[PDB]
Amino acid sequence: DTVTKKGTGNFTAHGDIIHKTYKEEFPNEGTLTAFNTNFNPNTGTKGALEYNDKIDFNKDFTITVPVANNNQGNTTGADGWGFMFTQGNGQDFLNQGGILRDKGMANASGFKIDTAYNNVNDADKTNNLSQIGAAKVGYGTFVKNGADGVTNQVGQNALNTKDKPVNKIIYADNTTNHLDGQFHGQRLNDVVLNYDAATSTITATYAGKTWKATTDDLGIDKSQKYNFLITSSHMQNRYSNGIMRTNLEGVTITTPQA
Ligand SMILES: [Ca+2]
Repeated sequence: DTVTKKGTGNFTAHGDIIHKTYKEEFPNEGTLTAFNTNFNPNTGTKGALEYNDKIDFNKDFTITVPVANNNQGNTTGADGWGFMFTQGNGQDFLNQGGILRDKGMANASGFKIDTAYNNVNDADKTNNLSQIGAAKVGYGTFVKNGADGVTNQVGQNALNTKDKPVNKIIYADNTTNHLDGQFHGQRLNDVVLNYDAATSTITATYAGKTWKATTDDLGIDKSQKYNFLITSSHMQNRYSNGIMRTNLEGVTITTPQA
C-alpha cells in the first residue's frame, strides 16, 4: 500500500516563483509554476518549491516532477534544476544557494539538470559538457555539497548511454512538433527520482537517461528526515529570460503507507 501526494497544495514557494497559466504555449496545462521570471541582471534570481512533508530515506519513494526548460543557449539561460534533499529549508536556499553552481547550502545533495555553462564542474568535456554557447545542451548528474557547501559530482554517470558526453542532455529545441515521440525539453517532461531503500539508491530518470547515486554518495543520514526542494536559478549578468517551469499538479510524491 502506497500513498501519493501531489504538488498543488503540498509545496511552499520561496524566492522567484509565480503561478500562472500559459494558454498559448501550454494549452493543455493548467496553472504552471515558473521560476526566474523576475529579471534582474544585477542580482540574478533563484526560487525553490519546498515539499511540505518530510522525506524518509528508510522507506522507498518515487518523486515525479514535470519540468519544462528555457529554450535558451547554455551561456544565456537558467542554471537548470536542482532536486535537493537537505535538513535545511527554502529560506536557507535563498541565503546560501543550491546545487547548480560550485557552492551552496552545506550538505545539500540531489539530482541536477545543469543547463548552463557557468562553473569549473561544467568544464568536464569527458563526462558532462563539450558544446558551449548557442547549444541548448547541458547534462544531468547527482551532486553533493560538502560540509563546506562546495558542490561535487557524485554517483554514476548515465547508465548505458552511447551519448558523448555520457551525461549530455539536450534540454530544449525549437520543435513545433511537441508530440513527435522525440524528447523536447522545452515541453513538460517528467524527472523521476526513484529511491530504493533496500539498496540505498536513488535512480533519476529524465529524457530517457538514467543516473543512480547512493545515500552514501549524497551524504544522506537515513536516520534523519529530509526536506525536498525543487530549485532553479538564473545567473546575474545574463540578459535572457531564464524561465523554468513545472506543473505542480503533475508533481507526485509516492511513498509506502506505514
Ligand atoms: Ca552549470
